[PDB]
Amino acid sequence: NPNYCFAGKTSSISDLKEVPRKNITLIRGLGHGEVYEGQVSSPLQVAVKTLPEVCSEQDELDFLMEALIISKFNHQNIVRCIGVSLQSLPRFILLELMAGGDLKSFLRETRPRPSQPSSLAMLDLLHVARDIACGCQYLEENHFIHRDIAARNCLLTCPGPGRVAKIGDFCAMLPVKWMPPEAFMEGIFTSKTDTWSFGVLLWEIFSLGYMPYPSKSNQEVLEFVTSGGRMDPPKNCPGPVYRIMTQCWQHQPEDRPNFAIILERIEYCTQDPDVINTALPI
Ligand SMILES: Cc1cc(-c2cnc3ccc(N[C@@H](C)c4ccc(F)cc4F)nn23)n[nH]1
Repeated sequence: NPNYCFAGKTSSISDLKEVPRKNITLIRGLGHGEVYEGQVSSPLQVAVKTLPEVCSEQDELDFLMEALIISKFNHQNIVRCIGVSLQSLPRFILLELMAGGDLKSFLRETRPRPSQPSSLAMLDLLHVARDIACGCQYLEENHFIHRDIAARNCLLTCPGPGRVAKIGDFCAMLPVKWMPPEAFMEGIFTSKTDTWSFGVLLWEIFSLGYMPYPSKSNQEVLEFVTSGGRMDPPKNCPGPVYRIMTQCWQHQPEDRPNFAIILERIEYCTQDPDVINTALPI
């Protein structure tokens, strides 16, 4: 019944590809509604996001809206929507399977150790950062504000070389630690509010999945950031990369880069041997 607009065109539930329910098979649980690995009847491998049957009426419309929103993107750095199963219960959104999993656990689980000497290098992190910036620029070019850019909301196509990172998810619960001053004080959101969050995600990537402001509470962060406090560089983080983070966290939004420039700056970093030859901490 409710419709939705993006890049000039309005659409509704009717435009979603409704796949029969008996053609969908679940398998293993992947994470928390919850997400399952699935199969659609060379059969097609999918992820299935479920809406719990025990839920309010508000929850279902939020769910419906998400299928519409994700179905409407066409970009290689945003997880594809395969289809939906809304007419049988529980309701399903079918999504591109991302064998690399969540970006945060990936960083946490593949951190170099004497076990995995160089299981990952500086250049691999920059490529992950560029990928998400590319998806964010597409969002920005289409006047869509994500509001929750974070490693926990990014996914990887595979574990090994050639992995591609894509955006995969859309009071006290607000992710304060990823929000610029104008977001949490005034509720003002812009493409520049996504820019701030991307800087934090950038800290997330180069810290290899450490929680931001590791010893601060949400309120301490709110007071810290307002007073002009910013995070220190991740361990061993190259200066050119840290410089992108600090520019993303400029206090006035008009002084933060748009995503075209951020993309431009990340690519420049990948052309700098002193950046890409820096060893990750073990
Ligand atoms: C949509 C999709 C998810 C996977 C996948 C593949 N391996 C995993 C492992 C955990 C996971 N956790 C869930 C809760 C999740 C994490 C991050 C995110 F951005 C979205 C998301 F649903 N998801 N996951 N492939 N495709």
